[PDB]
Parts: sequence; structure tokens; C-alpha cells
Amino acid sequence: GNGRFLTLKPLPDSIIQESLEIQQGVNPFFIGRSEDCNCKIEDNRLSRVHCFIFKKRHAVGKSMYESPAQGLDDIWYCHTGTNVSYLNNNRMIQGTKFLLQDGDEIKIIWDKNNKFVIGFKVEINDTTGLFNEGLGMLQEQRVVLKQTAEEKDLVKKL
Repeated sequence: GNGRFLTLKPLPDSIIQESLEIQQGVNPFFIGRSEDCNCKIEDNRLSRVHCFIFKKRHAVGKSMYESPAQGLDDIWYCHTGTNVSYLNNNRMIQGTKFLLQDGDEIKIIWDKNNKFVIGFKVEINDTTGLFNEGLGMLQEQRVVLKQTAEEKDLVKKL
């Protein structure tokens, strides 16, 4: 783990076959058409801050012993593109936050007529104090969350 905590690899299933590497030091990782986005994807439909993956400290209870997930950090995928995105089987409109599990393929654009399909595979190599890495633990909860003024601020800087 030289620095790349998470690796987003736009796989062949995606119009673009490149590899993106999020660094533990980079939070949140911005994605879109304009390289400004830490992540780089050239999709005419994509936007400047098409979407970004943000990292937050996992909210847990009180550990009265020696156990993990005692306040570590989780990685949330935050879609900011008007073209909406799809992760596994969840919808994510511009202004949503989603939990990212190791080996998560996120599709940011799918066109039936234009045959435009995108999708990157999240591969976590380094765990920068992650409660797990992003795949959670026990009863997986894959639900789309709503973005707030806080997340909106992150994109303000990009």
C-alpha cells in the first residue's frame, strides 16, 4: 500500500478500459469528465463532478473489549452526475451517497439505444484504518443515501 487505498478499474464492460486508483490520502475521490475529478473517465455524457467516492468514519457503538469496526472508516460512493448511476442493483441520482463494498462495480452511465455502458470495479488493496474495507460485516445493507450540505461542500473544492 504505497498510497492507493482503493482501486477503481473501469473494466472492459465499460466503454473505457482504464484503471483508477484512490489514495488513502485522497478523500473524497472525485469522478467525472473534467480531470478535475480525481478519477478520470471520458464520457460525453459524464459531468465535471459526475460522481465522487467519499470516505467517512464508521459510526459504531462502544467496544467494551478488543474488536474491530470500533470507529474505523468506511468509503461511500457519492453520485453527482445528472445521468444517474447504478451500483450492483441500486439507483443513485446526482446527490446520493452509497456504501462501497470491496469488488464493487459501479455503472455511471447506461444507454440502451446508444449502447453506452460504463462501470468501474472497486478493488481495495490498502485499508487506511477501515472498519473492514467497505464490504461491511453481517447483514449487508445496500441502500442509497441522500447527499447533504456537508457532501455538497466536498464537491465545491473537487
